[PDB]
Amino acid sequence: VSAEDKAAAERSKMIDKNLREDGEKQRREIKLLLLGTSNSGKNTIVKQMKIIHSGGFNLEACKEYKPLIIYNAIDSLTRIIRALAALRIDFHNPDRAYDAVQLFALTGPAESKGEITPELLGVMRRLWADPGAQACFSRSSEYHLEDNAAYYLNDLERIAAADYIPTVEDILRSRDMTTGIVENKFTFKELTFKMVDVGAQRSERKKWIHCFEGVTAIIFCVELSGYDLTSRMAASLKLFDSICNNKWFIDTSLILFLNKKDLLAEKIRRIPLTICFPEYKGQNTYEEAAVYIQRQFEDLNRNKETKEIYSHFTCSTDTSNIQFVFDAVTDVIIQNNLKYIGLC
Amino acid sequence: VQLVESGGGLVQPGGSRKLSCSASGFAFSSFGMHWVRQAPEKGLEWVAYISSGSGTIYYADTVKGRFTISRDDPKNTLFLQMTSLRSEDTAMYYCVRSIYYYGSSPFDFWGQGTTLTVSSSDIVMTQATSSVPVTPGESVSISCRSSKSLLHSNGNTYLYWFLQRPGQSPQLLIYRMSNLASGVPDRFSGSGSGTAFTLTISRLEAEDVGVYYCMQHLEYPLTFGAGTKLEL
Amino acid sequence: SIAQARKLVEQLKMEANIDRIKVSKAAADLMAYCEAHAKEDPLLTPVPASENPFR
Amino acid sequence: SYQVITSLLLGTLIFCAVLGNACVVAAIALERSLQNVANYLIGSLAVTDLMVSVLVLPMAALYQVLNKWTLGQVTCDLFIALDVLCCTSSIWHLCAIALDRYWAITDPIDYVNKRTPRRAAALISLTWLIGFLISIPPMLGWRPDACTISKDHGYTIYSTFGAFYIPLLLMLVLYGRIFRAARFRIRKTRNAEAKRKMALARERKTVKTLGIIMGTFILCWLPFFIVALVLPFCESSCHMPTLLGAIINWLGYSNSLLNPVIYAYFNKDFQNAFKKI
Amino acid sequence: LRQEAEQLKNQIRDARKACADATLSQITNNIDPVGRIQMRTRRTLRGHLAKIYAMHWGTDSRLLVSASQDGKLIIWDSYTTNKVHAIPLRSSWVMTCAYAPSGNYVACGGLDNICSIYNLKTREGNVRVSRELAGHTGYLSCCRFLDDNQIVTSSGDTTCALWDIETGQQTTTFTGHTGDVMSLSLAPDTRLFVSGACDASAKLWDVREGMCRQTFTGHESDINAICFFPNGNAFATGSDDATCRLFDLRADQELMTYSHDNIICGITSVSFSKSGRLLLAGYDDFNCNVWDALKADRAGVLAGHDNRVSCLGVTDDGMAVATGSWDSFLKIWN
Ligand SMILES: CC(C)CCC[C@@H](C)[C@H]1CC[C@H]2[C@@H]3CC=C4C[C@@H](O)CC[C@]4(C)[C@H]3CC[C@]12C
Ligand SMILES: CC(C)CCC[C@@H](C)[C@H]1CC[C@H]2[C@@H]3CC=C4C[C@@H](O)CC[C@]4(C)[C@H]3CC[C@]12C
Ligand SMILES: CCCN(CCC)[C@@H]1CCc2cccc(O)c2C1
Repeated sequence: VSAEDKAAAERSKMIDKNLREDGEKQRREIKLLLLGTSNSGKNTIVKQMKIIHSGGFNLEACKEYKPLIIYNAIDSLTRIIRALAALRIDFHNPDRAYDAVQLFALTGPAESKGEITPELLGVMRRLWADPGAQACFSRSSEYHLEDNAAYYLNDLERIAAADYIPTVEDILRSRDMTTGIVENKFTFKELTFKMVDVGAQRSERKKWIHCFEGVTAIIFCVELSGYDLTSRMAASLKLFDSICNNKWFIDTSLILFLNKKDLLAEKIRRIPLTICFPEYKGQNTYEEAAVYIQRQFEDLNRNKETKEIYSHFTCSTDTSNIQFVFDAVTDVIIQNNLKYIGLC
Repeated sequence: VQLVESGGGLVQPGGSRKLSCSASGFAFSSFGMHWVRQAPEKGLEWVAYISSGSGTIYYADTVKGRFTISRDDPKNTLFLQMTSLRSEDTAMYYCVRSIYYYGSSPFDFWGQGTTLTVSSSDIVMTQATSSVPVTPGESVSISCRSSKSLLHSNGNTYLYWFLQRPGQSPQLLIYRMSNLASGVPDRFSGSGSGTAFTLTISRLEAEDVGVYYCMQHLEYPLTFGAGTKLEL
Repeated sequence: SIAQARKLVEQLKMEANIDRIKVSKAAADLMAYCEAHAKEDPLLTPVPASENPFR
Repeated sequence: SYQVITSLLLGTLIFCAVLGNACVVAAIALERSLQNVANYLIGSLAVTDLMVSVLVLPMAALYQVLNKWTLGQVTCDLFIALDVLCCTSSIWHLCAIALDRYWAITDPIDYVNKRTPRRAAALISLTWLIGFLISIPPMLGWRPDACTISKDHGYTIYSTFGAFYIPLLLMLVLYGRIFRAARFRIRKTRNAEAKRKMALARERKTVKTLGIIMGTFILCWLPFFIVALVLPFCESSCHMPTLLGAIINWLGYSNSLLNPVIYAYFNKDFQNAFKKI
Repeated sequence: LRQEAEQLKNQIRDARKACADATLSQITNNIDPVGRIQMRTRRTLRGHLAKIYAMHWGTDSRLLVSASQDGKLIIWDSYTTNKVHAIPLRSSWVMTCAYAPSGNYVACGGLDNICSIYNLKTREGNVRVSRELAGHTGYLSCCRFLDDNQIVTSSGDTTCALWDIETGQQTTTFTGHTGDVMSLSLAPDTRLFVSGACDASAKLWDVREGMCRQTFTGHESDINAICFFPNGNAFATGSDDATCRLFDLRADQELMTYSHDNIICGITSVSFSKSGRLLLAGYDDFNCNVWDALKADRAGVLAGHDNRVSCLGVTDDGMAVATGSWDSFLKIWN
């Protein structure tokens, strides 16, 4: 062991020291994976957990979400204008064609710096107000347009302001840019969560799911209103059955978030819930339909006594979502402790 | 990437001063740092070595107890506190970036140095040849001899070649025997085995003029050779 | 998709238009490569601990 | 034959105690999955019970077999100090484990954030400190072919209280609060029939576990400390039969025999680690 | 078109059968079997705090990189067990790592759908991310450097890709796999490569052309592992159906099947010896198996991991085998 081998060994020892420090930091992290379906609420649950922290207007969280809302507003013009080419709809004023390139010319500059320039604001105002695009927006059924485009387009002036402060209603409707994996660190009441959202994962679960073998719990977001909104709740039931009864998540408790409960309250008044579930045979009011939907999700749960489902009707107004996750994770930790101590 | 020494100047003998080097542009916390001095007309003489993490410190036996070497990882600053400053402590002190892992290039970057002037078992690396006369475009070979085998049993030969170009800090050329440092033109080549070493410059240019130094890194008294100058 | 089916058929067609050796020659080639390097295989024949860098 | 049968029973008990404690320590040292703070505490208790079984049960067994202390007086003082040290430390590891479990069930945030093996080390250091503080007094200043502990009424109160009765209260209270928390968690947790059956099954499991723990501790040690607190006060009224007093002593020692069984050999994780070995 | 595709499949199957004279067992039935490989753990590389998903040996046969779910990419000196670097990843969900043949770069990727290239030899003393190779819409299951500027990545989006690391662009996309592509093996001359996918197919790709030269389908389940034979004329696959197979590029066949009846776990990783006589396959049953690549019998077992052996690789000099596993340890065997 020469002098340089000694200094290489000392370097390896410092590396081990940092590795242990990092592992001790990460061991205190509680890893949860958000695992709801396509339009379920995972993104809005993570966003709502960030925002409503300590007051409904924790604005410092709202500051990081300005680029996303800008991108949604910016893409909204790009989506509506590009819809004209597929719909073969001509602009009422041909001068929009020059402005049509103008948005794409500034599209790169706006998304990269996370701001809406005044020139784009005029370009956006003119393009959106053009009747030809207005018909194009009305024909959104055949075009890939996010439902948040309508509200932002009606308030592009608020979005482009220099001191624009995103609002909770503005953020909660934004669509997080599709990213393979999404990690969110939450510290709630001395407990640090890492909500690991696997975003657009264009691959099979059976290959990447064991990467989350040792998560504390799974947060499964379900859209309650989606029972009649291509078999959205049937997709949630299939996904939940697969995830709950996964070989990797035998002892991993599931936090079941049932999202958009008020929207369900309107939809059942209009649409009967028997459409999704032909064998419902129950009342079509809320606090009956909701409990029914929980019952299906928690009845898909096989292999009880090892894992538990913590069902919650998510309230975007209050911190009952993060509080429920804290309570469920606390119960998960305490139950695990009871288990190896042998009491339960 | 730079190292900038501070301190120096006229010091009354028996006095004390503290040398500092500010590191910039590199991960200074992950580099073992050396102080290497050069008496105002003599060769290079290694002073001290604080490793990365400060967990290991060495001194030249000529200065052990009188100097202490310290680093400020948050400040990216390397220090040398100097006490009982004799007359033989006059030198130009170079801080040397140095990182040790498998295949690393120790002694690869050197600071500008600060001249310090004071009022009035070690491996002996011998390069007895000095002031080799040579002309541009001509191959030259500088010898180096070692009082011990620099060949370690692990397969390394801890022989270093530096280039003290006139008015310039040493430039590492060959880090371990026959390993060309990055940024060194691929005409320098180190060779040797056991105790005898040769630095062959394939087709030298006007940049190669200067003093070429041995250095063993087999042990920690880090000893040089009396540099073999090249002169046009 | 008709485009997908025609792409798949084109791929299969250019799969089939390749030259295949016999499995006899293939097995013999892998054999001969294995004997031609068996001396140069530290895992087949354990090397003496002096020659072993992991010891 | 009285020497033979007693020698064989004490020797088999010493062999089983040594084997059980050493196996627990070895399983924790070998398998990677057993380096928990919880298992550090359990294996330290096995270390303490091994030091009992190796430094006390041989000499105590000799003193029992020969009916007299055939060793010296300095060896008597050493044996008394070691017996008191190791047994007090074993009892206080029972307490340290109980306190670890109480914090594991009632403080999940501390469990995740603050609970590091430095805490197991602190608990073990405290158990041994308490053992020292109970064992050194009569070596220093609180004191014929026999080896008996200082029968000071003051030292009897100090030692028996500080080594068993205070731990008896601590384990009773800690496992009472653990039982209350475990039952509360079970209460928090055709389908209704299945859940109710599961809840009662888990409550039965909790009461069985706590019964095994606290009952073994009490049945093994409390007879001894009832005797050891009463007799030094009964100058002549209370005369303790030899067969009785020896059975009570060796129940106290069977506690160090039985601590691994409750704490390790009943743990399914330890059973897995042993099967894999 | 579907009828024509099935007719072409039948034609390829008959053409493959026309070239199957004698099985590889029958031809190799006379060679002296290797006795029993007593590889022993010469080094245990400790320092990963989560499951190890990938390792790659350096071409100097002494350095190896490993990727773990603990978010670290560690470079090891396997001779001394010294950790040369510990690279913290942006995404801890790393499934693959590659070590550049120059040694100047490592790659890693996984659930982030990005291959990150790391500059090992920077003028500053740190390893930094030199390139983020975005463009895959699924996770990266494997990545392999062609050189310092080119790297081929397989993905769960069912496409392999060739990248220009300087520009960061997919120089070639290798489409044709229907299931998740789980593995790559560059040919020794790196003019072509094989990929195994979850559609139980192994596809031979042309790097320069960009087209699927051949498709190899013998497995019953997902192919998790693939490895070229040292001469580049064959490759071996390791699948979830507890079997390995040796396919020949020129014969376009499945020469040999490396299966055992009491092996029911899938194969996570396969690799060959320097002479290619040994197929070392890592398994879910916690232990790697040494196979006689020519006679299809287990020469040896590299038992020694407490969890699934997730990755393995044989040095370029053939001296040692490193097995990483989900038990967070890398063990050098010999
Ligand atoms: C000398 C040795 C044998 C002493 C051993 C003490 C053991 C055998 C005795 C003492 C206390 C007893 C326990 C007391 C309470 C309960 C709770 C009850 O719901 C199930 C039985 C159970 C769990 C008993 C099991 C047996 C038990 C643990
Ligand atoms: C499995 C264990 C827990 C069962 C209990 C073992 C203990 C309590 C029993 C078993 C054998 C018993 C010993 C048998 C022999 C004698 C000799 C007699 O002159 C004094 C009592 C004494 C010393 C007994 C003490 C208590 C003893 C050691
Ligand atoms: C069966 C255990 C017998 N021994 C010694 C008696 C021969 C215990 C050791 C623990 C202890 C602690 C405090 C006070 C005590 O008297 C004792 C006595």
